[PDB]
Amino acid sequence: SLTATPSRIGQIMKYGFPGLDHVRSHSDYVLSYDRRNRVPHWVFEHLTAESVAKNDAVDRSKCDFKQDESIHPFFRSQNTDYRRSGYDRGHMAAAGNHRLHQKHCDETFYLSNMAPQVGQGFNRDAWNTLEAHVRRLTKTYSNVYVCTGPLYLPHKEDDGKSYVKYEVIGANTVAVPTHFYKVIVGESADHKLHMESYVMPNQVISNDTPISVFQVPPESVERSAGLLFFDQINRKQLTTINGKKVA
Amino acid sequence: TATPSRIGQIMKYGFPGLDHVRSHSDYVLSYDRRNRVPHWVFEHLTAESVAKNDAVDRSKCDFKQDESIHPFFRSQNTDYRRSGYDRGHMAAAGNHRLHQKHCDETFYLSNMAPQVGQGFNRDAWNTLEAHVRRLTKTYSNVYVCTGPLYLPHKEDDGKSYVKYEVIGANTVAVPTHFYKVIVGESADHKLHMESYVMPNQVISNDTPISVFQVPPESVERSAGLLFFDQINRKQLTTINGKKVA
Amino acid sequence: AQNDYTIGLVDPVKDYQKLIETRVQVDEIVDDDVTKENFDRTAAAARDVIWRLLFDEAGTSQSNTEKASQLLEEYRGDACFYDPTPYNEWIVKLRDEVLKKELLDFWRDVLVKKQLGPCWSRDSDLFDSDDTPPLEFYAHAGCTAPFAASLKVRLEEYRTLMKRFVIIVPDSVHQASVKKIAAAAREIIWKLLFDGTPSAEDQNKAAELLQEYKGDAGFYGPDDYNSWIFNLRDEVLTKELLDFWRDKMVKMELGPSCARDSDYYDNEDPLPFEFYEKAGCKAPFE
Ligand SMILES: [Mg+2]
Ligand SMILES: [Mg+2]
Repeated sequence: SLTATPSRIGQIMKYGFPGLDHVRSHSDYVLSYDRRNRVPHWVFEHLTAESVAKNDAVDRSKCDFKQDESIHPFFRSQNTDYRRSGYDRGHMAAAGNHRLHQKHCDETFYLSNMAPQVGQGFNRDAWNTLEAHVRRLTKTYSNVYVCTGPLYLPHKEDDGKSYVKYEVIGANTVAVPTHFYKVIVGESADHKLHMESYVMPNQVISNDTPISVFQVPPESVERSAGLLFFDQINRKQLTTINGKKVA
Repeated sequence: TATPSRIGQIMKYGFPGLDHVRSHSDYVLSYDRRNRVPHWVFEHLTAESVAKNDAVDRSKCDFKQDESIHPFFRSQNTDYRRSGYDRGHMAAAGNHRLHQKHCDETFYLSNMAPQVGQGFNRDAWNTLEAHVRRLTKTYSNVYVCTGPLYLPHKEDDGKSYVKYEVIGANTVAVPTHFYKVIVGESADHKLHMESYVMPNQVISNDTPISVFQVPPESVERSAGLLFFDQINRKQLTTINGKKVA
Repeated sequence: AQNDYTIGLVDPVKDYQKLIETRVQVDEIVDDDVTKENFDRTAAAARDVIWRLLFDEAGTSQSNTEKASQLLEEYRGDACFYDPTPYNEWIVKLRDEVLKKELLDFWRDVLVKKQLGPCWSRDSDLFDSDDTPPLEFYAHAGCTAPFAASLKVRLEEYRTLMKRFVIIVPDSVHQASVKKIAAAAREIIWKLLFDGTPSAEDQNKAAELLQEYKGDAGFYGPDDYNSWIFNLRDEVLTKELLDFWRDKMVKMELGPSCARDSDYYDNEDPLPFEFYEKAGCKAPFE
């Protein structure tokens, strides 16, 4: 319970591993760390109504952003990197998804679980709205599995060529992702599986923008991320994808 | 037909990382599915394995897609054609001359990154590859890790950004730089390291490759990988020609 | 038809380009064996037509030689990428026929000047600098390779203290160095305001520091600030520092840190309205 447990990792990673780069387990989430970019490749979570429920025994105010000492010093992000960068330390595995115990929540505050996110208009707003939606999905599906991670998407330039470009912050050159995704599978009461997937740009988003507009086919997230999500599920056996019936 | 696994022999000094690792007959590759190029390759060279062989003819080899890679992440010849870039071997074909098949396997597009042609792939980068092969005359065994970098630059605004081209429908990343980190084993069992970073751009044929030597730890910090982590750097006799003392 | 690779003599280059575009440059995943054969069959049709345009003795050389030149150039450009070997062997026979028939203008102006001999490291990623350049190909009829010459050559007291003392440093240490400047900010503020009845100058200096200490607290961890700021407010109100309360603590939003000021918080978090709801005041927000 209070540490990484073999049974729990296997519970969280029920539907497979998106990738195998530098995979680390905490008590209630799984993390693949991108040493080059100093942020996760991905995190993985298995949420229930119980585990996202407000718990008097969990005080988020006791939690501080801290370096992850299990990462080699060359590849650690530090508070110094984010300070006055114009970016928030943005949780990949949100602190609110992990309320079974204080330590479960504490562990989401390692800087290895962070990526630079726009604050007002994203981390603190639109992105939180998506996080809150995924937690509310537990009222529809008894078990909600979710993979969250960064993307670095190309754009076209005046020369007609395509380029990936992103800011890197601080002495440790922490990458600022262009976008983030969540790819989600809910298990209904019957044995039906339902998938949702979203891609949101790492920028100021209007507060009136519904998260539904950010829905993308999961395969396009896979192609952009260099990862395969829920590889143990044949997509022909899903019931719905982004609210749309599968054949 | 040696008993210990070839992957185990090549990877003697550690794994830089463990993402999507494939073992070929005479090299090891970690594949970057997001970028559609390797993270790194590893080779173990000897005078024998880099020697001209009548039974190996590089002209019989074809650039081909790697069907062991999922379709979404597979680079294709169509991605490189008229891109302005060569299909650039990470594991060079000239390093693997014990058998035709060993050479043929370096022509998987999974072993390729986009490389400037004239002035780089075909020239200066080949000069470094030839240098690493020539090291087998000094050292009994030569271990080498080759891979791409995506290095930041600073702009007018004082901020730093990483920028790189992506080519074709499969958006194959064009690295900004490439490295080799090399360890030679001496006859006295001493270990000698070399470490180069070269820009993916036209380089003068006059430029000595020694110009591009950098401390191995700089490459590590930039690559997000650790090279030869089983060697304590105080165990090395020389690093880039200079005595460790 | 599927297995027909027709290149007409009317617009050869266009017929050639259409076959490449549809049968070779396919942006759909195809067996490389298929693509290789498709190009080999296009190449072979191109070579046949070039040979006929040059040697058939139909039409006029004015027209037909130009057609051959353009097709040869386009075909060679593809061969450098897909299949240089067949081109490299065939171009030698083509030259030999060109010279035998004494088509020396075509030899000089086209094959030599446009460098349309064997593919090599100048033009193909299938070659490198250790391969032998095809210099000898061009050394016929008084000509030399155009590249021959090239080969021979080859408040501010708080600030300054924060700038000085605040490298891989353990969290608890850096935590303490932050606390030391935090505690030192809190203690002078309490002096400025409560050594007696504070002057307008000293109320300005307290508000000055409290705004910047709050800002730094919102990044380093505002939990100490959020507890203590309530103690300061209660002392401001016991000493009747109403001017300080309204114009500084309320007006400049110097209450508990929140999603308005800090990445420790987001939307779902409760705003600290209640802190400001004293002496008739309300929170400066919403
Ligand atoms: Mg957040
Ligand atoms: Mg090469």
